[PDB]
Amino acid sequence: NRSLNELSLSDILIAADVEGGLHAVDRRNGHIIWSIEPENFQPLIEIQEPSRLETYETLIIEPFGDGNIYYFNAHQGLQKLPLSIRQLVSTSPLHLKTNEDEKVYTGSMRTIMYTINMLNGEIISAFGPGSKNGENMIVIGKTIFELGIHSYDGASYNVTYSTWQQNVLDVPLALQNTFSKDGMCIAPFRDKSLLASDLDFRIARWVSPTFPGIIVGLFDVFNDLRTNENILVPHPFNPNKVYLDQTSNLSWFALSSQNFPSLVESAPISRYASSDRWRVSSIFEDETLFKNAIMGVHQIY
Amino acid sequence: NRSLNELSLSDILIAADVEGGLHAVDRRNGHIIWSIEPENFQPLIEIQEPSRLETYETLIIEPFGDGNIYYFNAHQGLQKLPLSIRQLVSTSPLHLKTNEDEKVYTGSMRTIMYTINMLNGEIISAFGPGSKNGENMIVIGKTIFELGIHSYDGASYNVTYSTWQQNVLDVPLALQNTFSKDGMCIAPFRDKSLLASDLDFRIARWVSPTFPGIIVGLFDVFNDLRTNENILVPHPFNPNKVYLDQTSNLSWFALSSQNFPSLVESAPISRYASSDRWRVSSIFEDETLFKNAIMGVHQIY
Amino acid sequence: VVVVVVVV
Repeated sequence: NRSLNELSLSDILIAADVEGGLHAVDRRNGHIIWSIEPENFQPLIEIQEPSRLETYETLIIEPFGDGNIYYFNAHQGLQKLPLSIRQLVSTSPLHLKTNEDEKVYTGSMRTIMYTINMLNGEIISAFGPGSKNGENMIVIGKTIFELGIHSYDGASYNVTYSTWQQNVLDVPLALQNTFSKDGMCIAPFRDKSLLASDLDFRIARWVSPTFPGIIVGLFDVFNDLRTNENILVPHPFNPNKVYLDQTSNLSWFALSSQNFPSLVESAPISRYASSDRWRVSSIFEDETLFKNAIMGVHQIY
Repeated sequence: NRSLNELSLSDILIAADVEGGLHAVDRRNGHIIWSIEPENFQPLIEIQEPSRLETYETLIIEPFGDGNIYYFNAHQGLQKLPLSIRQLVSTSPLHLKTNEDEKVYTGSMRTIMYTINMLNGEIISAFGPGSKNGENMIVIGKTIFELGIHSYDGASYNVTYSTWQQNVLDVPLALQNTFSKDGMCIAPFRDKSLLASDLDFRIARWVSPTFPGIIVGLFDVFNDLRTNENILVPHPFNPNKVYLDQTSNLSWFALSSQNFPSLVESAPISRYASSDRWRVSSIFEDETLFKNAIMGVHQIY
Repeated sequence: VVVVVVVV
């Protein structure tokens, strides 16, 4: 546990999907060893805004890391804000009386730990502001943000954005996992799948089956052969368009090419991006038309 | 609101007591213009530990700033841990398997904003993960931490620590409020009171009446005479023994002389610190004996 | 394992 150098790279890999389910996929073929349904945890992003159909705007966050914020309005397509969800929460409470209208940003961030049996996928015990219960198992953390923005005109937001993560002990290991110890090297790919390529010359080796939702979180698992622990570390990632889509609860989310180069390149150009017969107003009056319009890849400027 | 320089220093001053109430005291005499009961908010510190009477130890936090952590064991008196409650929460979830026993630290931190009518003290509207309701009023924030430590042997802690604060917008003004623009200069003093002294040659000018608990938070209120707003900023403080005492829900708290020089020095030497006929075991077997033993000032080394 | 890695 001091130098990632010593430690077996396990054949297990751990994936999180955008609907907030957790699966263990086998690093050698992309076989789905087991999944856990997201009733067991929390939705990864759930944005609750004042209304897409009256105003032609929607709030959108990239469900990754700090949870970066983006925004789309039918008048000027998709924009990236210089704000992060963690970062906003970390600067509450903020009251701003623009001069004109005033907002109030009140935050909330929780921490939780689960220990899960690898072999199987059963949650052995769950800790923290969550539900405190009591071999070859693994312990995984998950931070959960929740920004509430309270505008007095009434234009009332309420995003909640959760995100998995290693035990903050092991995080110095993560700076050592600079490229897969393995030759392999796996990423989210098209149609809710993982694709694994070789490192040398970027060539597809395996494709996984489908996951209930797009895979947005990825973990290598190492073995301390002395202490016999299952320490887990994020899978590294290889060296300005973003791809939009929505979760099942209908919240919009982004995947930047910075973070999801591999997916965003295999992704179709969004209709809105392509033809103005899709940027006309009638379109954003209807939910289904809207969805169809902006889903896919745009290119922020 | 850009340079503290321009802005009336109001005559109102705002005090927080260690029971979690709020009062507006009149800067000119220490008159208690209005108090709000802590039912309305939250207890500032509420430590919940495994048991002071079996083990001769107790967890103690300084309800101030980051909420610093101290700790007292009948075997080695009072100690200062190199840890802060903010700081702890901010490094969850941490799982640690010492080698021997393992703990897991799960956190939680929330933000809230209240707007309160100064004239009166009535809460006009409350915002954030708290209770979202809807002239010469003032808006005040309050962050609330909650660290939960879960040791598997069973030695289960559970502190929660809250703490008022200005709008994170106004915080640069605080660096400017280096010393009272007023000649005045007021501090928490003996017997749940405020003592105001002159700045030139530190001499007592007024003493306030009693507050329901010792006063541990203190705000200056300025007036933007253009916009006519009530912006509030912390009251500065003048240029190794700590004082211990307990809240009404029986949680132990510390006041360092860094933060509370004025009080600590006007405070009686704790019995335990003075005579060992107070450091004998029989003493820590009894709640009331224990209390009476360590209450007052000690001197960490 | 001589694992080589994408150029700089």
